Amino acid sequence: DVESVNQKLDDVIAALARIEADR
Amino acid sequence: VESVNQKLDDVIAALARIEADRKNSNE
Amino acid sequence: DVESVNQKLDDVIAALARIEADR
Amino acid sequence: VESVNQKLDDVIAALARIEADRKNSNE
Repeated sequence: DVESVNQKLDDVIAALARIEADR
Repeated sequence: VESVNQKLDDVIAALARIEADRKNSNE
Repeated sequence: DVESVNQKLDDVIAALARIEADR
Repeated sequence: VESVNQKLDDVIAALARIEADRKNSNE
């Protein structure tokens, strides 16, 4: 559902933040 | 606070930054 | 809607594919 | 053919590969 989609996107956004900080 | 749509736009923009950084660095 | 979410995820997956191929 | 949920799992896995590659390379 919408909650599950939101929660997976939150994981996606945290991984993106780590990747960009590792530049 | 962010909608699904806003999060997807954030993901798309972050990937655009990563893609440019990797492409520009490999030169 | 669900269609818009799917279409944005398709853009996300294409960008990921380019990033990984640029390794 | 892929659901939203399957696409999100694909995105999460691709990011895990990118994250490991960048972290391991910076060493």
